[PDB]
Amino acid sequence: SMGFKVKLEKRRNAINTCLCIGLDPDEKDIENFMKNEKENNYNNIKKNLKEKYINNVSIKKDILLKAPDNIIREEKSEEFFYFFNHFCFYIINETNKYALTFKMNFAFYIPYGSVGIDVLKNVFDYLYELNIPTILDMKINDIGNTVKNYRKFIFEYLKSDSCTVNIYMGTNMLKDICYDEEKNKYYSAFVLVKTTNPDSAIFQKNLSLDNKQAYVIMAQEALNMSSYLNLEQNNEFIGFVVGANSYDEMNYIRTYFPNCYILSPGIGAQNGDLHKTLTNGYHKSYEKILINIGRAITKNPYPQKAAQMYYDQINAILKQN
Amino acid sequence: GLVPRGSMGFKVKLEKRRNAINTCLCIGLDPDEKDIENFMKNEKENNYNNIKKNLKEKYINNVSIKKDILLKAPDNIIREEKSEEFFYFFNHFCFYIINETNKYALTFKMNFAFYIPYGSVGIDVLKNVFDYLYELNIPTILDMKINDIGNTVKNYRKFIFEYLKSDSCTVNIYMGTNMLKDICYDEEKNKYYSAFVLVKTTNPDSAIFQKNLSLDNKQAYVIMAQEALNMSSYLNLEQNNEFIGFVVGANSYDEMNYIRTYFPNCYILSPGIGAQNGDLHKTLTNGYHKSYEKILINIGRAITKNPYPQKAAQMYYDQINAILKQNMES
Ligand SMILES: O=c1[nH]c(=O)c2[nH+]cn([C@@H]3O[C@H](COP(=O)(O)O)[C@@H](O)[C@H]3O)c2[nH]1
Ligand SMILES: O=c1[nH]c(=O)c2[nH+]cn([C@@H]3O[C@H](COP(=O)(O)O)[C@@H](O)[C@H]3O)c2[nH]1
Repeated sequence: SMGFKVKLEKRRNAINTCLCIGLDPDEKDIENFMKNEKENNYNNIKKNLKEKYINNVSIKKDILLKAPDNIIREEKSEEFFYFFNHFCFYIINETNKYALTFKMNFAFYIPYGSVGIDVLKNVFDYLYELNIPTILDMKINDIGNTVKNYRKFIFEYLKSDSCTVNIYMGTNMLKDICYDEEKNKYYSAFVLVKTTNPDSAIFQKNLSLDNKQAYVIMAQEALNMSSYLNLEQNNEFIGFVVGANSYDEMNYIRTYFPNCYILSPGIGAQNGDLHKTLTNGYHKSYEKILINIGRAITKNPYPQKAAQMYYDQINAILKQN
Repeated sequence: GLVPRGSMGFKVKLEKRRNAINTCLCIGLDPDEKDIENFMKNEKENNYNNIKKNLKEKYINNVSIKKDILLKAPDNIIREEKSEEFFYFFNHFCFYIINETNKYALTFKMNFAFYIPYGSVGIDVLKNVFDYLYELNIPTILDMKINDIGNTVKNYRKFIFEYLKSDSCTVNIYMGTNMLKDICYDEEKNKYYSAFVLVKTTNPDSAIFQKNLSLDNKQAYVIMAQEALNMSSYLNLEQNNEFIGFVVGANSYDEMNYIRTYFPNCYILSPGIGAQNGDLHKTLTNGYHKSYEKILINIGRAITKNPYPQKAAQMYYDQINAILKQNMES
């Protein structure tokens, strides 16, 4: 209803941060949560059950509301579903007060087949109820007729606020991601611009047009497409993914597209330097520089304290600027 | 000297099937909501003729997900299993297309995008479709254009190659080629897998990065093709009977010619004929290789939206084969 641009601004006004918490649970995370809960008499699951919005998830709610002892004995074929969903609710419950947005990477929810997609749906439902801005990190790409299916999955079924998109095929795909002509609906996306992987230079920097490196050409074309679609007129936007370890490019992008929205993964697990990243990407409307932190929170044995410290650090750095 | 079903690299599986059926037709299975709806409507009007034929087929008993539901009488689904109706008709539409057309297919390509928009239910269908194709021993491609950093992309590898047991998938390597180490190789199991990387695509604005960006007067698509091959060599794929190949759009004649000229023995997958109207003779000729399986021609909607998909598939098979013969007798 309000539009992601407005959602982000309003939440930033309430919580005064740009922390984006990544929720990418792996098999080990789920297995560890199960083992740990069994050893501590299900303390975190019990807390989850006292939360109000658990009552508003779409998929197999009755299963999720059952006591763990009973799941294990009477609904054993749902055990993985139950512990996977409860791990997610546990992370969200422990950390949401510090989060401007949550980013869920689709790759983590698919490798078990359908079960993880039911978890992902419930996670999006839970975040929707909590009014927390969401990002689906799926790096979608295809021809127009095909990508409309991703638009439906992401923006209609999950009701995500935004997604990540790989526009190497071209920018016209965005017309079938960020806009629904039939319904007059508009949606936001972050396009891959400069990524964190060690060999990112190979195509993103080493290729060029008119003495500008590819990542610059790609950012400008994404903005051209945003203008064409009139997204910002409709309280939505196309933004850029710029790796937290990519200081020169972050500096270049913020200088040359002064009011762009940037999503920056790669701090914590991948060594990115938080001070340098946030400084090079800084904007006074700091929802425009989302700092994504995943494993440094989700693989930390004290996730609430980990989130708090990133919140506190970001806010100290934001203050300097 | 005989290898059993599932126990050989994709290079070998493709070669063997190409020797068997002598074509390069790749049938695309991309069912949309209209297709599923229309299938349900048509079956309801004809007392489920096609579903009952699906139910006769031996390997329907070998799929993993909800056989109890898939094997029910269709009027029982409608009356007694309302919440399973969409799952049942979606899955049966897919089995129907496969049963009707597989004898003409060198490979089936399933585009992930079509299986995800209803949430988990389409992933169950997708899993059953892959299980069914594996039982029939038909070469498979999961068209998902996956990309991420290595630690994340391993999850797609698990989904595609371990869960679905796909033979291959499509990959977008704009992030870098190092991601391929986590897709085409599993270091824990020492298993190798095949992929097609995006090189030149069919969308109208495909030149904007693929042709406009360059390094030293080589266009991006050429550099990306070369870097993919360099990674294949590093990973020893072809020594392990797997490969990294290229997606080159059916409509991209000049690029198809360059790629086949400069990488003579590469594997090419070519979508964009039929519903997207490329010139088949022109595409197949520019991409031709005497080992036909190196120039896969994908046809999806022109078969799956035809009311007689078996005959549509035979017609494309025959049309392709005639062009293959022209090249063989040139
Ligand atoms: O669009 C992207 N461009 C990037 O350069 C990049 N680097 C990491 N990732 C993804 O972000 C998350 C990183 O999470 P960690 O904090 O756990 O490393 C995970 O979800 C990763 O898949 C990227 N996504
Ligand atoms: O990797 C790709 N590069 C391309 O240039 C391209 N063009 C179309 N497609 C996909 O192929 C299928 C087209 O199916 P139709 O015969 O029904 O149009 C569908 O699955 C489309 O998503 C492409 N995939």
